[PDB]
Amino acid sequence: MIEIKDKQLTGLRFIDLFAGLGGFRLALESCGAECVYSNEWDKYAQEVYEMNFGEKPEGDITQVNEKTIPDHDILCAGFPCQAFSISGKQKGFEDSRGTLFFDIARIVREKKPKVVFMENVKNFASHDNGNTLEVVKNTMNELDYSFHAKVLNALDYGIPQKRERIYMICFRNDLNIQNFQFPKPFELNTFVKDLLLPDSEVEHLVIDRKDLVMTNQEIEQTTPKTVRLGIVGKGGQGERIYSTRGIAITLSAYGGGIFAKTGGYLVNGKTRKLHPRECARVMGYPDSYKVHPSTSQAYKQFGNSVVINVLQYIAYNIGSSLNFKPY
DNA sequence: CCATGCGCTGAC
DNA sequence: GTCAGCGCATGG
Ligand SMILES: *C[S@@+](CC[C@H](N)C(=O)[O-])C[C@H]1O[C@@H](n2cnc3c(N)ncnc32)[C@H](O)[C@@H]1O
Repeated sequence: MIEIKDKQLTGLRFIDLFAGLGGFRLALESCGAECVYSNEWDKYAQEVYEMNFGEKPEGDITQVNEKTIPDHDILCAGFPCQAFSISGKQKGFEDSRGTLFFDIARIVREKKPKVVFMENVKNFASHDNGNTLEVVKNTMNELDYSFHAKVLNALDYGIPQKRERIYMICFRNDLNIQNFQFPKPFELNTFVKDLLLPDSEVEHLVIDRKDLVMTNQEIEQTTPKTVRLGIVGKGGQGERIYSTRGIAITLSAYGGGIFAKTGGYLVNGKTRKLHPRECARVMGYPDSYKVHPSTSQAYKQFGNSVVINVLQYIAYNIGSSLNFKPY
């Protein structure tokens, strides 16, 4: 994450829905805001959350009475994406995991917060010939809110990872906000090679296979893109090997293959996958965050999360707009 | 719960 | 024609 000197969100309160590891919480707290409610139903995720923030989140949002939720200024939500991802079956609103958006709407109707901040995958903007996004935009308009949305790539904000996502920002109409803007991209200067741990600590992740087929030579200069060097098996998800002089492929939660969820890399002459701590680093988390003792739950949690740095820039811009009040 | 072989879609 | 994907399916 980045250091913020000008704390634009001092005095404001927020709630953390579909909490996970708390990526939305780290970002907003660094800007000066205070968290007054959290919700998440997974046993293992509630354990890391409590380990790091000192509180246990509430369970199943579909059966929580929206009137019991505390007053707040900003609602945060990185809702489920299996029903919209290009890697799944694309069932959309027909999917039992695809209706969570209407629960958010239910809460927004009652509490009427100043800002709604949401995140989902890139395919969300294209799904069902554009109907899915129009449905979300019209619902927010009907509740008396404006709608701003755009797809941003993590590699343009200083983190070496190809992770394209859609961010949706909404302001209550009586506030009359007319100067909000998404942050501007800058040049990348850090690469996969600069975030790795010492060879001694990662010996156990090395994989030596006999069907390894190199198809490209190692590159001699760094570059802001994914560079594939070789393959194992039939070359499907989890069987592709990349260079550490380039950037990392997007991390997943339920992925398979011998190099599952992280992908494989050529390091000092050997091929291996990433360690949980290196996953924390490519997601923008500080070395002081404590990970789950179970390696299996840790990879799943990081693959479902958000890049901290990108949210910090967006949150600062939300505060700047709220504070501009001339006579 | 955990590990790993798959097979199709979207955007070039 | 080439390449990537906060995923699915089945074995123990
Ligand atoms: C995909 S993920 C959010 C990650 C988070 N932004 C981060 O780690 O920083 C979605 C999370 O939502 C939880 N979830 C799914 N359905 C429910 C219901 N109905 N009630 C509560 N929580 C739910 C998932 O377990 C996941 O962690």
